[PDB]
Formats: sequence, structure tokens, C-alpha cells
Amino acid sequence: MFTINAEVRKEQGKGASRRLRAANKFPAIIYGGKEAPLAIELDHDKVMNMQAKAEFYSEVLTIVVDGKEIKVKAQDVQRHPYKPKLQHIDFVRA
Amino acid sequence: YVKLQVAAGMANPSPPVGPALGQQGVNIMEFCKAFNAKTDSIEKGLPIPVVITVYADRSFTFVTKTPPAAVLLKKAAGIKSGSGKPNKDKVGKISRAQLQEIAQTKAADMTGADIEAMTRSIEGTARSMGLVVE
Amino acid sequence: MLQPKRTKFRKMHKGRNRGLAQGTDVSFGSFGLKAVGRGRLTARQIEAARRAMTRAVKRQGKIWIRVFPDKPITEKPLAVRGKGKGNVEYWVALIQPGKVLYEMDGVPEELAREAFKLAAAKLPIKTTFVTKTVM
Amino acid sequence: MKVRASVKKLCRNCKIVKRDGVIRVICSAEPKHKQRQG
Amino acid sequence: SRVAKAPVVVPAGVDVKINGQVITIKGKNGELTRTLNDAVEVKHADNTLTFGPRDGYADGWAQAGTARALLNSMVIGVTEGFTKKLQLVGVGYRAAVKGNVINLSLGFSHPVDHQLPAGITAECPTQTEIVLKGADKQVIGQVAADLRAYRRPEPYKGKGVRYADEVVRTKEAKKK
RNA sequence: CAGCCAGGAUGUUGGCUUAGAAGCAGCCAUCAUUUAAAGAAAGCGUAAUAGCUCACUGGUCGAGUCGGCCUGCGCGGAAGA
RNA sequence: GAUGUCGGCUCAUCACAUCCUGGGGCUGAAGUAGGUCCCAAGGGUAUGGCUGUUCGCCAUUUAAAGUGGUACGCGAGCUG
Ligand SMILES: [K+]
Ligand SMILES: [K+]
Ligand SMILES: [K+]
Ligand SMILES: [K+]
Ligand SMILES: [K+]
Ligand SMILES: [K+]
Ligand SMILES: [K+]
Ligand SMILES: [K+]
Ligand SMILES: [K+]
Ligand SMILES: [K+]
Ligand SMILES: [Mg+2]
Ligand SMILES: [Mg+2]
Ligand SMILES: [Mg+2]
Ligand SMILES: [Mg+2]
Ligand SMILES: [Mg+2]
Ligand SMILES: [Mg+2]
Ligand SMILES: [Mg+2]
Ligand SMILES: [Mg+2]
Ligand SMILES: [Mg+2]
Ligand SMILES: [Mg+2]
Ligand SMILES: [Mg+2]
Ligand SMILES: [Mg+2]
Ligand SMILES: [Mg+2]
Ligand SMILES: [Mg+2]
Ligand SMILES: [Mg+2]
Ligand SMILES: [Mg+2]
Ligand SMILES: [Mg+2]
Ligand SMILES: [Mg+2]
Ligand SMILES: [Zn+2]
Repeated sequence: MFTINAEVRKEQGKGASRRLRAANKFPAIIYGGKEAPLAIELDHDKVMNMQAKAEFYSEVLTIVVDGKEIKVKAQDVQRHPYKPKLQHIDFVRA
Repeated sequence: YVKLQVAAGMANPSPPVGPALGQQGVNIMEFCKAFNAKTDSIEKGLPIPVVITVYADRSFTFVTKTPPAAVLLKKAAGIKSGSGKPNKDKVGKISRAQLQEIAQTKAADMTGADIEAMTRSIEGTARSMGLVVE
Repeated sequence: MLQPKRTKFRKMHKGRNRGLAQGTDVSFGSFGLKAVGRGRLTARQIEAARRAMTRAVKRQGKIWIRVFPDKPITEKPLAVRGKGKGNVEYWVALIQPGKVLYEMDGVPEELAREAFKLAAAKLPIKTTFVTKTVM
Repeated sequence: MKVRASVKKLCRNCKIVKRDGVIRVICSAEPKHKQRQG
Repeated sequence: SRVAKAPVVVPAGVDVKINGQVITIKGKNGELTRTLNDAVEVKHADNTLTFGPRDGYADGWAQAGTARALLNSMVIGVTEGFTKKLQLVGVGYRAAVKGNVINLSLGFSHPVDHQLPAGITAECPTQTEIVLKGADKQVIGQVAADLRAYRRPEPYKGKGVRYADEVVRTKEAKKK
């Protein structure tokens, strides 16, 4: 039942990623299968609240990007070194 | 008002009974005459603490109390001593017949709907002393 | 008081202490005390905090120390002017933000929080209470 | 009166109050618990 | 806020007069006037005063709550008044009222003469009791506090001047 | 939520110990109970009981209330010729 | 191409982290007498024996015999 709304990233790299996290979003990547990887931006507060549930890391999530729905599983998460924040997430296509 | 566990047969020994109720204001002689007539039919050596509703000028009248339960458990056990920590060492488990005989003492002065419930209250002190049922 | 049983060399350059820590996850227990600041932790401090923690939990559960004082620190004695490096006097662990310093298991979370607060009161660096995460 | 940098409730009857820019602890049950930050 | 919400009823025989911020209350027990804080708007309405905040004031609701409490105390004061009772505890401690001066003997080498304010009266039923009466709650509280201050109750025998409804905790002198 | 109103009883002064320990020095059992409800009891207090009252259960009162997280600016911590 | 030293004497001036005196909170504060903390710098704050001493010990006082800064105040003021 986990649904996450995402945007396609229009800029990549250190500066753009830091600007995202200063604007209270964070970057993430969807890869796997035969499709090309998709780099996305997520809303930090909503996703941070969702990932508190243990089922976030075991269930099949749905990421809505540009209207299309993609079934994924959380694969890796980079956390802030000491704040309760998220830096990045890997999603693998399910 | 100084209260102590008064004996039923002995009247006016200075240490244990003098300040028990003779110093309260109760006529100790008349109390240990009327309650003594009661304890003449009561069994030998049963300390039964009644609730005192008395005066201070040699006038008295008393209410009755149920005879206790913890005194009568050590008869068939053969030991007149207690354990520092029960459920580890016991004075010898006793019979449900003796436990029900003890419960018979506190059966005629209760308002419970079902009388079978209070079989656990009597064994509360049984477990607190070392008398575990079979 | 932790200190290496033996070392290749007696004395070490001062160096510096930049960067973020490695070892930022509760890896052995369920709860952790994590550094938020940057600094040095002396062996005496590590041991004072360990004592405080352990007495708070009444020696129940399990406690891990994730840091070890492997850097020797020299001092020059009083009233000395050069003339070679001073003498090793104590040992420290370098701490960067994010470093999990202690972990606990086998106790309730409230008790772990209390024990860790008592411990953090012995340390020269700001810290925060963390819990194990599944990923 | 205790005068400390750290003033805290010491029992369920202690109350924190700020008077004239000063944090104080006032206790209905125990005079030993009276504190003022300073 | 919640205190300011509740309006205060004006009983029959009590006349209120609102002139901007100045409020005057007249009753069978006396006349009391108060200048309200500038953040408070008070409406007479229909035999019931209501209190609210004026626009542009950050503490308007707090000021309105205090204004409501004060006006309610004013109404009670002009209708039924306020009474305070003090007791003297200790051998030789005595009180007596003459006109509007309370004479206290409290173990000092000099007598105590306390002059009452304009609108406070005192009676001494017994030699160890003082009863104050007045229309101003704050004033009667101040007078009672001043009388108690001469000999505040002490913690080993409770001796001194105490409020009648005051719990005076005692303690025993340290052993040895 | 806060406020105000009622009870906290039966075994039982549980047992040990002590000159006495009674819920309230300490130690072990720490479970029932009628029931709307009561921890063999939170301190105070008694030489010790009595007493005090918390936990504990609701009756009124009619709109918000509680405390964690992050974050901006401020407060105390702050004594010298 | 010189900024005279330790101690004493004479004369001081400031700070307050207060020795006395003033005001207060807590006390394991009965009283008398103390302990500890807060406020407070107005004024006050030993003479002798020993030693070059500062210091210190000792005798005997006092409400008390404060702690520091001032080129470890002060030798174009004295001593030496
Ligand atoms: K809410
Ligand atoms: K000076
Ligand atoms: K003084
Ligand atoms: K004092
Ligand atoms: K002065
Ligand atoms: K010397
Ligand atoms: K000089
Ligand atoms: K000279
Ligand atoms: K000169
Ligand atoms: K000269
Ligand atoms: Mg750059
Ligand atoms: Mg380098
Ligand atoms: Mg490194
Ligand atoms: Mg003031
Ligand atoms: Mg600051
Ligand atoms: Mg300031
Ligand atoms: Mg020259
Ligand atoms: Mg000062
Ligand atoms: Mg004084
Ligand atoms: Mg001066
Ligand atoms: Mg001045
Ligand atoms: Mg003057
Ligand atoms: Mg001579
Ligand atoms: Mg000489
Ligand atoms: Mg000099
Ligand atoms: Mg000087
Ligand atoms: Mg000169
Ligand atoms: Mg010479
Ligand atoms: Zn308190």
C-alpha cells in the first residue's frame, strides 16, 4: 500500500544534490531489469515518515513518477551521519 | 490508645496485657471476664482480635470477630517456627482437608455470591508460609 | 583503561581530525550512543562513561565499546623549555561526527536511554541516542 | 535557597516559574527544593 | 482566555459605570474603581459584563482574563464583601481592636500598633482572633499579610500570627 | 486536559526479627477477595499502632488537550583592580 | 649610548572572590551558638618574642586582625 510520488531529476551531481536536500527533498535512483536507470527526487518528510515502518523495507512499493506507476523494492539507504534524515535511496525494480 | 495482641486466658500481666486494653480506658477485668466466658467455649489458646468500640470510664461493650487462620496451620505440621523465605524451604505441605477445616472458620461471615472463590484467599497465606496443596 | 598492548612506535604525529565517521550504525546491540561532535576521547573518559552506564543497568544486558584509544599523546614536563619530543602520558580515540561510541542490548529502551544519559555526562563531546535500523 | 546553573524539578511538588527574568523552582512540600538560577 | 470567556452577572442594586477604560462599581457595601489595561474591551450588554481583547495587542486575552477576574471580585466585594480571619498562637499573644488600630502583644518588649486602611474594619471576638472585613479583596489580603508579618508562624511549635485556614507544618528539634 | 465531590475494605498486626514492625527499619511470599476499585502498599508520621493521603474506580463540568522530533531568534550560566 | 634589588619605614589608591559590622534563603536551625549559600565595598580591620626576612611559629589582644591589583605600589621620599 506504500505509494511514493517522485519527480525526474533535471540536474545531477554534488551541487544539485545538496540544493535538493537544502530544499527538503532528496535524490534516489531506480535501477534493475532491462530498463535504463531513472534518477528521481523525493519529498524528505513523507518518505522519512514512511520508512519508519519496518514494512517499508520488505514490501513492494509503488513509485508514481510522471503518472506512471513503477513497482520497486527498497535496496539500499544512505542516512545522514548523525541527524534523523535520509541522503539517498536505491530502489530495485520489482 | 495503645493496642497490643491481648491474651485470652491471662488477665493483667504487666508487659503484654497491662497496656493492651487496661490502659486504653477499658475495664480489663470485665473484658477478660466476658470475653473469657466466650473463650471458655472457644478452643484452647486462640488469639482472636476483636474491634474495640469502648469507653474510658470502666464502661464497655464489644463486637465479635472471626477466629484467625494463620494460627491453626502449624498444628499438623509438627513445627512451631517460621521460614525466612518460603517457596524455597517448607514446614511440610498439609492436606486440603486441613486447609478446608481452616476455611470453615471464615465461612459464616461473608457476603460473596459464590463461596468457592475465597479458596484462593486462604491459600494466599498458605503460599506465603510454605503450605502448598497437592 | 584501554590502551594497546604493544605498538610499532612509541610516539605519533599530532595529525588532524577532519571528516565524518565510519561505523555509524548500531551493529551489535539494539541501542547506541552516537557522537554528534568532533573531538578526542581519553581512555579515562571512556572508562568513566563505561562505569556510569554499567552501574545504571545493574550489570544486566550487554555493552559494547565501539572505540579504542590507540593514539598516544605526549606532554612536556613543567619548567622545561625543544630537546626532543615529550613523554607519552595518555591515550585517546579520535572521534568524528556520526561515530557510534557504545552499544547496549538486553534492556528496555527507557533504561538504556537513562544509562546513556548518565554516560554522556562524562564525555567532552555532544552525543545522541540511536536505535538499530533494519536497513 | 539553592543558587545553581542547573535548576530542575526535584519532586512532584516542585514547580518552575520565571520571575523578573530569573528561572526559579518553588516547592510546596519541601523548602530544601527552592532554587534560583544563578 | 477561558476565564475571560465567562461574563460576569451584575446583581440587582449594583450600578456599573464605564468611561473608556475606567470602570466604577457601586453597591450596598461601597464603591470601587479600576483603570483597566489598554488591551481590554469591556461591554455592559444586558446586566452582564463581557471582556475581550482589542485589536493590535499580543497579550489581549491574558489582559482580558485578569480584567474579568478583577471585575468579578469587585462585584462580590460590593455585594457581600470579603472577610479574613487570623489566629494568634503562643502564650501571652493577644490582640485588641480600638477604633481602626489593632494592638498586638506578640512577645516583643514594645507593643505593636497597626493602623488599618480606609476601607477595612477589624473585630476581635476572642483575644486570640482577628476578623477583617472589607470591599477590596487586594486590600484585605495586604492587611492580613502585614499582620502576619509581625510574627510569621515558626516551624517548631507553630507560634505566631497565622491565617485561620493555614496549614502550619511543624518539625521536631534534631536529636542528640 | 485541568478543577471540585466519594471510598482505599476481608483474610491481615501476611511471615521473619525485635522490647514492639501493625502496608509504610529491613528481608521472603507479593497472590486472592467482594467488587465500579485498592500496589500485602509512595513518602509523611507513630517507640511501634492509630492517623495522613498517593496509586487505584467514577460523578459533574462542554472544546480542545498532552508530550516527543526538527528548526529561527532570544534567556540564565557571566567576578577585577 | 642603564627601566636601581629583597625586607623595613613613610604615604597610600583601587577591585571584591567580604575578615568585622548591615540585610537575607536553606539547615541534620529548640534556645545560645554554629554550618552553607545569596546581597552588600559605607566605614573599620593587633601589639609583641625569634629571624635580614616576606612568610611562619609562638605570647597576649580584638567586633575583626580579609584576599588581591597598583613596575611582586612607594630608594630624583628615608633606610641599607
Ligand atoms: K493534536
Ligand atoms: K593594598
Ligand atoms: K555579614
Ligand atoms: K545564615
Ligand atoms: K566596605
Ligand atoms: K622563614
Ligand atoms: K620594577
Ligand atoms: K637610595
Ligand atoms: K624616578
Ligand atoms: K632625596
Ligand atoms: Mg563544490
Ligand atoms: Mg594531513
Ligand atoms: Mg578517518
Ligand atoms: Mg525584586
Ligand atoms: Mg548563551
Ligand atoms: Mg545577562
Ligand atoms: Mg638614553
Ligand atoms: Mg559579591
Ligand atoms: Mg548575617
Ligand atoms: Mg570606600
Ligand atoms: Mg562606591
Ligand atoms: Mg549613605
Ligand atoms: Mg630582649
Ligand atoms: Mg632581633
Ligand atoms: Mg615593588
Ligand atoms: Mg600591596
Ligand atoms: Mg621612585
Ligand atoms: Mg648590607
Ligand atoms: Zn520538591
